[PDB]
Amino acid sequence: IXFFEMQACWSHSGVCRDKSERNCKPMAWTYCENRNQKCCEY
Repeated sequence: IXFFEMQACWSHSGVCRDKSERNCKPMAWTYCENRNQKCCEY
């Protein structure tokens, strides 16, 4: 139900940075709670 079977950005070990960042490494199998923030590794 939705798109895929991703996990929580805080459930594993990630962070939510600004989508307009220049130094953000987007990680899969996980998403952010905000609709304007991406779940990056660090």
